[PDB]
Amino acid sequence: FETRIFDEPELEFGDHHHHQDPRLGLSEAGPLQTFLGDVIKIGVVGNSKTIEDTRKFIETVSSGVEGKGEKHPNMHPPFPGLGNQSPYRCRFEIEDGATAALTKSKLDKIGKEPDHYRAVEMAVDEIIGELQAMDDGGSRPDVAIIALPVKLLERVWNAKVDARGTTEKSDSSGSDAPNFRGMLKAKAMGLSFPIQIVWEDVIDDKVTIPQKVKESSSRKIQDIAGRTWNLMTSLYYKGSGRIPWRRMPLEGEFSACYVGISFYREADGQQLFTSAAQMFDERGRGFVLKGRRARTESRGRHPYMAREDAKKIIEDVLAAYKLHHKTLPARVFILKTSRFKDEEADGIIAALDEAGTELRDLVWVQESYTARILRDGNYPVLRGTFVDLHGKGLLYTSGSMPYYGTYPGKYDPNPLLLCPHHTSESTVAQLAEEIFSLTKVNWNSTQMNQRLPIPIRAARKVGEVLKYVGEGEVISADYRKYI
Amino acid sequence: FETRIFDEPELEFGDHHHHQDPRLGLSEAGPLQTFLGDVIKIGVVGNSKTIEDTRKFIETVSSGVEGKGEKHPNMHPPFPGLGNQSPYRCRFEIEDGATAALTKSKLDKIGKEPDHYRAVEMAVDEIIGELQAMDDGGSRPDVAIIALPVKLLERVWNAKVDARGTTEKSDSSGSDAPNFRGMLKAKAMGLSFPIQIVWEDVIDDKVTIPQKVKESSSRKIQDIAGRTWNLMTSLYYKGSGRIPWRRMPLEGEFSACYVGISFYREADGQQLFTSAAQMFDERGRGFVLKGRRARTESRGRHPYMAREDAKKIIEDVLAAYKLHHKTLPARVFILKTSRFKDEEADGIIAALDEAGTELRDLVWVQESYTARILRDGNYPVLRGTFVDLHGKGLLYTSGSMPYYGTYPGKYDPNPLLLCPHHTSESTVAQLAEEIFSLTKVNWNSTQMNQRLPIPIRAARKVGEVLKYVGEGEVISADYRKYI
Amino acid sequence: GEDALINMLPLTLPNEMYIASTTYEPILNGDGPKRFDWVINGGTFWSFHDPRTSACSEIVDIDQVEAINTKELALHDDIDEQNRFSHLLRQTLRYQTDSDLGWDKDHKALYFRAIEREVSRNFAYTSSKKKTDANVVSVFVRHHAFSPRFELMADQWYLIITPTYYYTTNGYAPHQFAAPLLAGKKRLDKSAALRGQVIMWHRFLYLMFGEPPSIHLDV
Amino acid sequence: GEDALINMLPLTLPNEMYIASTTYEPILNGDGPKRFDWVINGGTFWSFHDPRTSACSEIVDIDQVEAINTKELALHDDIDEQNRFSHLLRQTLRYQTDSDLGWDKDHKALYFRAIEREVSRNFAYTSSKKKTDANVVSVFVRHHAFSPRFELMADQWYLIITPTYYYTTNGYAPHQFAAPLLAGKKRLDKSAALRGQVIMWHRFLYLMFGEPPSIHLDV
RNA sequence: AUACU
RNA sequence: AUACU
Ligand SMILES: [Mg+2]
Ligand SMILES: [Mg+2]
Repeated sequence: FETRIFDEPELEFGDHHHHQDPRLGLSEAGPLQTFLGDVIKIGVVGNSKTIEDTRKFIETVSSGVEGKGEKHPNMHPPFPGLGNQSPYRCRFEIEDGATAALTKSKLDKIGKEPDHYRAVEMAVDEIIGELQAMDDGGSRPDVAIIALPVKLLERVWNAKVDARGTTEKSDSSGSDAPNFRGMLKAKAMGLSFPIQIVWEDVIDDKVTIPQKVKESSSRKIQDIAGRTWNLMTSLYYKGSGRIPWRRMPLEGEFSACYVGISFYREADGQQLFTSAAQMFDERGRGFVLKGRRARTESRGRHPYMAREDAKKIIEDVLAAYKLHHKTLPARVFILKTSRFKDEEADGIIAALDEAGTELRDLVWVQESYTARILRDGNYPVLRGTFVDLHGKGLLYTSGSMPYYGTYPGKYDPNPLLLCPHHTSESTVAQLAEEIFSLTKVNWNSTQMNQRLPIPIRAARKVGEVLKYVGEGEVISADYRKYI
Repeated sequence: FETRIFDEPELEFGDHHHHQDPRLGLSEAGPLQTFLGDVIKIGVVGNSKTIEDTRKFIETVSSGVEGKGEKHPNMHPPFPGLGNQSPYRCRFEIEDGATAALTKSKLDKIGKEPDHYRAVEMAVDEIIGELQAMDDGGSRPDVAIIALPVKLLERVWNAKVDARGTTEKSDSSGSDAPNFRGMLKAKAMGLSFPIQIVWEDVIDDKVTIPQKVKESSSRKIQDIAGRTWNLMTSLYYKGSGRIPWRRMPLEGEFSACYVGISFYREADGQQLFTSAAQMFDERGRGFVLKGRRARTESRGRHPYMAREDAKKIIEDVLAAYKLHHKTLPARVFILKTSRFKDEEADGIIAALDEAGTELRDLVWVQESYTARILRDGNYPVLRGTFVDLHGKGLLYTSGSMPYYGTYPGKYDPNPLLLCPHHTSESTVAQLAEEIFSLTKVNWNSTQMNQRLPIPIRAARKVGEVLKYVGEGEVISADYRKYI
Repeated sequence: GEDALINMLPLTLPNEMYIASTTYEPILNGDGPKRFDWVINGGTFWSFHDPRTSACSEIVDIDQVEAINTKELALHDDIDEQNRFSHLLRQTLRYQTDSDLGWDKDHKALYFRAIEREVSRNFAYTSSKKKTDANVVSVFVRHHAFSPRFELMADQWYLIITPTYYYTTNGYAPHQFAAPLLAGKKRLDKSAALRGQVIMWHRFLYLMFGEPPSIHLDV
Repeated sequence: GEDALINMLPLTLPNEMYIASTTYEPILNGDGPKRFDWVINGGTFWSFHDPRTSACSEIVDIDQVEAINTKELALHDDIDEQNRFSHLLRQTLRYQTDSDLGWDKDHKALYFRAIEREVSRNFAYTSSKKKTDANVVSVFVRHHAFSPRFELMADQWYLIITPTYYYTTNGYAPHQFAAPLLAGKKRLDKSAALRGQVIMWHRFLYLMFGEPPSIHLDV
């Protein structure tokens, strides 16, 4: 057949700079041009030791670390100072009073109970009360680094890996275990704090992680310069309200809505399939819009929005887009990682029909499907692998990298499905291009690898956070509360 | 261990008569009380041949058939007439002008389409349309027979057995197949019509059943005397709203509420485990009260009532009891198909602490245990055998019968796991006796056998009917609309 | 007294358990006795009786054994502990008579082993009345099996056995092309054959199984 | 120029399908060739090529054969027909090399069948440049296998082959007391091992499998 | 969906 | 839960 391998898209950095890796682009130009506040207060919550070495972490990278390794200088550039050349043009300032201690008795009392749910529940609740006591006044703690001691780390990790939780194909939330990260982000949704959760291995690799935690998580952290690259970027993302880099569309800019229809489960009542928009426009804002109970085919599995549910979902997505900008979406891109039912597709079409110059773009994605293609190697570019299989357009977007010199994976790449609906007025090539333009825009990392685009990748994060938000509570459409 | 084998429960028949076989008790005494106003209109829906031979077959059994077989005269007594020897002493007459026709083209247009859902959908819609055109005026059709031709029979049965539906243990609705019986009873709930559904084999034993229907259902009718025993009893049960028999125990004669908590999925939205009461009092009235979206342990499986949900559900069961009779329950019995969670049990105790003198007891019944206790056989009684397993009361009620003279089953019996909760204030033998007392109150049958008591046997029927009742629609607590 | 047999097998256990904890999750081999089995709990390497200095096959941590009495861990009110003990007893039972009994992952059965093809190894055991023989190697090949289960029942640690025929597979042909031959012809009379096949299974007889209870009245 | 292999087989089918109807739930052994299996559809009988007047297994009723071409029935738009036809193709592929290859229920693999104990057989197939052999009975026992999967792609019909190395377990025993040993051997260099295992697999070769496509452009 | 197992 | 496969 015809084999198509697309190139890397262009990410905008600073003021009119071309595309590199997210680290190298964020070293010569910095974040986007908007005159916001240059001060982010990074009030750390933990015990005395974690607050002390978090302050030592902030002090020791204000000059600059020069960690490196292996042979490729493109994969591991160093992380220089945070206060002299700094691309953010920002002060990473820590103030007294915001550094609130957790003593030692409370850490023992939350690390000694053998219940997996209850321990992470009190660990969430005590620090949520601490952040609430921070919110009353004194300063403006824009972010809050959540530093976890070794006992707390082991407790909240073994509450997850030893709870024997199960996974599901269409459940876009995770593996049913009590998640410290999702619970903290859910209970901090009413808070004004975009919080960041770290470990002390990120701070100092002098204390050993226990063997059970090492084996049950396959933990192998990077070097010193490689660990602060994905942390300070997440710190500037959360405490400013500005996205650091900007993606650039190709097939006409106009307006765009790459709404990632996914169906998470919320662990409040019936473990509903109440779904989420996870809308990402042409620039990258994560408009999260949960909806009502999506219908299921059988026994609460294989979800799909009903016709009325689909038009209500699309109507609130269009309402969010028209609230943020004074222009209706000229193109709506449904991205389901599952098959398209006829009722759901008809509802989405009927909702899109009341839109001028509309462009329905429906794509089927399915995980764990076995058909290996392009049986070659690294030399023939293997990242953007895609073959037109007479209709369906199977694609794996992870593999060998140009401009690297080596294959960063430790296993073989795995493909997904790319099958356009019959109502879609676009070929599989241009939808493949739009899938391979949703690239390098994850704000959880600075990598240039990808196996899930951000309406599909961000589905896991949205379902992680919205699992623990109860009924009748207003949720936030700002993406800073998720990753 | 110690083993108790309890005796058969007795029933009240007629005016002050003891218990014989459920056909024999319904042959010498008749229904319970109030032998006045004996009018039942049995207006049939079907084609011309089916209505004609339905009336003809009613005319044959109006004199009395003398069918018999095998050797035991207790198992197969003959069916009496409908005149002076009629046990019901009721007018089993067809209403003139209530013979709603279905012509022939509509039957072929239902039986020709290859959709399993849609064929039974418009069959239900056609029957409902004729019933709505019947109940507008002219007479009072207290009951209706929905008599099915063979062409409709094969269609509505192969829509069920060839839909490849799945089963799960905690669901009582059935097997996700499109059920003609459940859909007809759900769409006839707003009507004043208790409706009886029969097959052409029940009317005339001259038309053959196709081999696919024979092999996919294991269909084997009994004789003519044994076929109308289970039909005219159900016909009189669904007319005038009067039960024909009741139990007569002496443990809880002040008040009793054997509320059979079960859970069903309704095929409208997410197939939510919206639960049902299926309350059966000391006489056997099936107060059906659907509850709310009960909490599940993981991914919509293993349902349990939340504490607020449990107290609300028990509160509306008590409200239904206090609406029907001027006395609050004092003997509320919970009968679950799964083990009691702490939250649900605590909610039930919190709800029942509001009530008066409490003799509350809770029993777990788990299906398919693997301990074949009492390897003795037929010459000792095997029906109603259980073993005190030092706290548990593992029980099977199916087995050999003393009055029948032979084992009526074709396979080995399989037991249930009777496990009292720790807050129950009664011995395991008393709870086993109370479960065994819920035997011969099945209005879907007229024989003496049990493997599931009617708060759990009726769970199947309630989840069968309430699977298709839509949201926001008032349901009926009368048990006539279920079996 | 019309007593009838129960298909549960009581367990008599010594006052030694050797509880330990090592990072392992299921079976290393090539050291000594076939008892090189990962008897693995939920995060703890809690094995059973130790003939040598180190439990199992010197895989467990040597300086972590407990050697507690039977009533400490075999008796518990938590259902999760009972399930873990049940799984551990199943893993000790399956790999105890593995020289002549095999285990299949479908239907969960311990069947008789075939030495070769066209087996003539019908099993004869002694009883109180006379010697009782069973055609456990019947070829038309099918053998005899049972499915095990464990639960506590608040007084002992009984093993429940379901005496099912094998009826399928065996070593002559891997899976007989998905074609069993069975009818389920069991008898409901004054006696039975499932009670029979429970009695004529003496091949599990440290996991010292007691006699099945058979203490009943049945009035 | 930069073309590469494809893991699915372009099946070629004749103009004969032998549609019929039966009543069975899939095998009553047989008395002749090994093509007497229940290769049936979901409700109907979908047979294949046969040298007899009756269809396969001689259990379908006489004078109930449609005998229509492949293009009339096998090319449908609903996914249920594709799933039924591909299940039929897998059923008629598994029982096509039954004298040489076996099928196991776990991992869904057609492996090489062992003729004896401690096998030292080799599989040799010809090629244009040289002759390459393969040892598929290596004992340290494991053999080679593959897994079939469903694919249509509108114009044709395909069985997807996934070459699993089957390093874990082989022999008369179903599993060597749950003892696997495998790692990553294939690499994304200019050559590969999986495609190789696809190319040297020739035991699968009226299911006349065409050569895998191997036509690609990588500009 | 006449009933049970 | 600094990241990715
Ligand atoms: Mg992050
Ligand atoms: Mg009935």
